[PDB]
Amino acid sequence: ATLTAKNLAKAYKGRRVVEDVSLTVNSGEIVGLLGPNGAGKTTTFYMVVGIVPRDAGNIIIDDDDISLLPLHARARRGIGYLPQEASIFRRLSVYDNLMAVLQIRDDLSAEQREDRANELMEEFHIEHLRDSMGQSLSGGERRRVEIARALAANPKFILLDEPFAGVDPISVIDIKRIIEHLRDSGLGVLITDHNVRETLAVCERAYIVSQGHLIAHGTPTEILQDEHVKRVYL
Ligand SMILES: Nc1ncnc2c1ncn2[C@@H]1O[C@H](COP(=O)(O)OP(=O)(O)O)[C@@H](O)[C@H]1O
Ligand SMILES: [Mg+2]
Repeated sequence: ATLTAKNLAKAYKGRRVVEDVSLTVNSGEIVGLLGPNGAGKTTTFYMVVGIVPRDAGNIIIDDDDISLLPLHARARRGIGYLPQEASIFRRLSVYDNLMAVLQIRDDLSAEQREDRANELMEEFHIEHLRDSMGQSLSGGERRRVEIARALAANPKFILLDEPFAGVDPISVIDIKRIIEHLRDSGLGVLITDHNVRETLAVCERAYIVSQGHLIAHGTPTEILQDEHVKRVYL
């Protein structure tokens, strides 16, 4: 499957934070959207997800323009989303966190939802934390729970907004592995970070954004030799 955003633009108080941004992610690849803080990465994700209204642009899947679909209908079309800020229910156990999102799986019985919850905990290596409250988890464990939550809906595409934010150096490795596992599973993965070199390593290719503009696209090696890129990090 192919997910495409075309000519996205968004302004707050007239200030252009995203201008003419176009990108694509396909099933079974990891695509980066990388750039400094305030560059417009989250705003772009919001427009793809349907969280904020666009001033301009189109969101499309295959031969289907879905720009007019609300967030809930876009999710049902297979777009999943991991927010930058914490999204875990802090007072709820890891298990209750998953069961809560699995309630949207109208295709499953109540007992198949529990099966799925157990499968997800095993897949994300959090099954030993079944009854731990979200509040008591490390950043790395929290993130594994939040990513599991995002997959409960069964998306074809997952937008990961700074999945490494707030996670210790060590837990970063398992998350990277899980992301690679998602891609191998056939999901299209789109991922943001301000740490270019750290996240670049996990992408097949990446768009670089600065002050609302797309300034380059390429593989990791291409990006790291790109004059327009260097020009931003002089
Ligand atoms: N509701 C809002 N009103 C005004 N400015 C905003 C609003 N939301 C975000 N911004 C600004 O837009 C810019 C881009 O934000 P964002 O997309 O979060 O960048 P990134 O995610 O790459 O750090 C930031 O400078 C931010 O302060
Ligand atoms: Mg952001």
